[PDB]
Amino acid sequence: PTHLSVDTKFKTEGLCVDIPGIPKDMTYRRLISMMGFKMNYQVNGYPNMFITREEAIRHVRAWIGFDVEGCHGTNLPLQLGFSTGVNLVAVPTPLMYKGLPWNVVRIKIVQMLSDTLKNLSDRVVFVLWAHGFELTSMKYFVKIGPERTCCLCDRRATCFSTASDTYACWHHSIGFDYVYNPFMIDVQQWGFTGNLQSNHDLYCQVHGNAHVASCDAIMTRCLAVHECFVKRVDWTIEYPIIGDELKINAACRKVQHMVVKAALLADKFPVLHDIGNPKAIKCVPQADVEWKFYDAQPCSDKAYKIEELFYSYHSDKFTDGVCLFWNCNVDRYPANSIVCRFDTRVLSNLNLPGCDGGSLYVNKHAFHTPAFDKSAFVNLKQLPFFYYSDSPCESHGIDYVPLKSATCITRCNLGGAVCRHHANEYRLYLDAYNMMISAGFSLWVYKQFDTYNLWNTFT
Ligand SMILES: CN(C)c1ccncc1
Ligand SMILES: [Zn+2]
Ligand SMILES: [Zn+2]
Ligand SMILES: [Zn+2]
Repeated sequence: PTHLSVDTKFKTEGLCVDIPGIPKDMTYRRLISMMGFKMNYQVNGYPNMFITREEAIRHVRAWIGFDVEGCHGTNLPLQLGFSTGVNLVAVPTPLMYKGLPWNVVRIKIVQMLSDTLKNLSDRVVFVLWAHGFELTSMKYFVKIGPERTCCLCDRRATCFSTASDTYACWHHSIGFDYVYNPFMIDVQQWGFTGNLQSNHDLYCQVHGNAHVASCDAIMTRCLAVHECFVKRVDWTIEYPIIGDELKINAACRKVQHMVVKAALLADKFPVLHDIGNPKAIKCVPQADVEWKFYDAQPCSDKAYKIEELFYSYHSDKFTDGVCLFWNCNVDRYPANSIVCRFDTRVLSNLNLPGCDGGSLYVNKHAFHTPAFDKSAFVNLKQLPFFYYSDSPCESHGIDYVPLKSATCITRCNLGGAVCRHHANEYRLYLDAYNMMISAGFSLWVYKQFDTYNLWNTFT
């Protein structure tokens, strides 16, 4: 059971207003045929245009919410809305475009999907709240057939050109006019009571209904993300590497060790309360401090209430020493904290739009993160950049320009001249740090944190 059987039943109740008289008894096989597509008993990697919820979750980066609204059905113009915010008007003769024939509309569809998806995925998954017109409009911009490769590279083909009779992936499709072998899923098949807006609004107040097709497209994809990543969480699913994943993850581990090690040296806390991942390991294994772990899985819905994490009777006194919240999203951090909190607003190929202001961060695994809130950090301040090292000044074994920096906290800089080793290590650390910040991570610390207190660890 890898793909969705074409013989699976499709509930058509949601289609009977746009398609009156539709048979109650319906399979994907018959629905695809009714949409104007012929599959010809083809065993060539494309068994069904529709996919399972599990295959959709594996291809979340490909999700594009799609809705079609009747402007006035062969005689009337159609408003095509995408979760990218685009609205196109197709005539049969929040970006709003005036009515144009299908031959040009399809060129715009390929460009939009190629630019949105080339750095995210090898395919498109149209996320629907199917009522009829979206399904019957697909024959105007979609071509299907055997799985193919791009004419300019080894990636699978996602587009087709009637001008050249060739195929292309999202990276090589300039001037292409047809979406080739797209995938789709109808959220309405999952068993919901009531319309799209009533189900979406139960979990999200960020997406409104400005009564246009792209608003419905956005709501559909949001609802789909809520069902698959908020109320249902699967951390076993692995996602391909598409950017700086390994460098970001390595940088996170380097920054964590650096910051915690310096906080322990500067303020000598007798105890550290590590709150978060149940599989966490001591990030500063040589530190003197009493290390105490508290298990909390990543919150994917709302941020944890500090009252529930701490109270209800552990040192019991979290007020003693320091609290470490490394990607443990809480509503209001205590004043004695070291915090790393992912900023959901960050634009990147790893961070996809989420539910209720939250975002879906996809780096090896998928993590829906509650909306970033500046008020969570009222008892803390922003952690400034610094590099600290007590390692011996010794080159061992990359050309050089002398480093001068007030934030290179080393014996050699204390002594008036940064050595080659600490300058190389400083520049590597500054690069790792910048990578982590640009990925969306933000660092916060207790207000008494002062790097001036690190210089006296060189005596
Ligand atoms: C030396 N000094 C005043 C401090 C040491 C550690 N934390 C804060 C202040
Ligand atoms: Zn290509
Ligand atoms: Zn929403
Ligand atoms: Zn040095």
